[PDB]
Amino acid sequence: ESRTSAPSGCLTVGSDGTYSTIGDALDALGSSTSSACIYVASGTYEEQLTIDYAGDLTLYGETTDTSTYKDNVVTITHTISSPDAGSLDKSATVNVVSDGFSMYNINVENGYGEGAQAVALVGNADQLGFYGCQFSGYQDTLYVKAGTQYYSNCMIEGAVDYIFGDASVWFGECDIVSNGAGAITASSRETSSDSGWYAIDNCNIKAASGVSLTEEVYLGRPWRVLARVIYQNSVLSDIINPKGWTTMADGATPLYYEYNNSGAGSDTSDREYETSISAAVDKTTVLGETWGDWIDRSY
Ligand SMILES: [Cl-]
Repeated sequence: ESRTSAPSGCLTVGSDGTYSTIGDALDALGSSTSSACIYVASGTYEEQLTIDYAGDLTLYGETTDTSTYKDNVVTITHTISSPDAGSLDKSATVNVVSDGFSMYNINVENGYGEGAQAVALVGNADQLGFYGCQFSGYQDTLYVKAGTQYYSNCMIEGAVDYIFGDASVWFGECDIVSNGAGAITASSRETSSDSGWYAIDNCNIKAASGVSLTEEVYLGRPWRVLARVIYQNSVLSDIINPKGWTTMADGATPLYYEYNNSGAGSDTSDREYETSISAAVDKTTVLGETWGDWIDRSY
């Protein structure tokens, strides 16, 4: 589908919309628990946002093709590092603390670059769905902090711990793009009672164009001692170090898995820190039995 005007009932943001900024449309929602939506027309929006709406909010970006992130024309950008902002969350260009939030075809970036942690988006709520979005940074790009989250046909770009936190999160058909040496995931799963996983499924892991990172990228390292991550049914380019995984938390006992991956970085013979698994995990394991209620199936 093309989405070139506001879907039914949505507030409009843009040069020729009701609101000039995304923040103004968010503010206009006020204190309601009704479901709502906002359509954002093409543009670069220099804004830092907290999504804390009480109801179920959907944020749609304009695009000629909703099925991909590649034609996105809406970018939300802001630049600050966590040392300057005061916390990881306060560094985020977009901070999602509203359950049931969905975002379609929007690009989110932190323009800080290499040198310190600078979050593009923090997901800190349950039943979060992201479809055809881009998330760009260097260190700590995508803070999957907590809650059940689903990313489909997204582009996640970074270098150092650029998917990190304790969300239970499923990445499907995403392009995961390294723009520097480092570990892709940094799960903070920390106790046995924590039922969370990161699952990277039918994804494509590769270098950013123009950057040579042969064997300089790790699938992950453990931010806390019980980090749990599986890469399955995915393509891994030659960026992946033969060891696969590296270290971080002292005394870590990570649960790190690979299943049915292909590509030049998919040879497992020299891996370290892995555990055997005989089948891929499913979304019921990662997100719970109710995932069919909130995930956009039609997408
Ligand atoms: Cl919190």
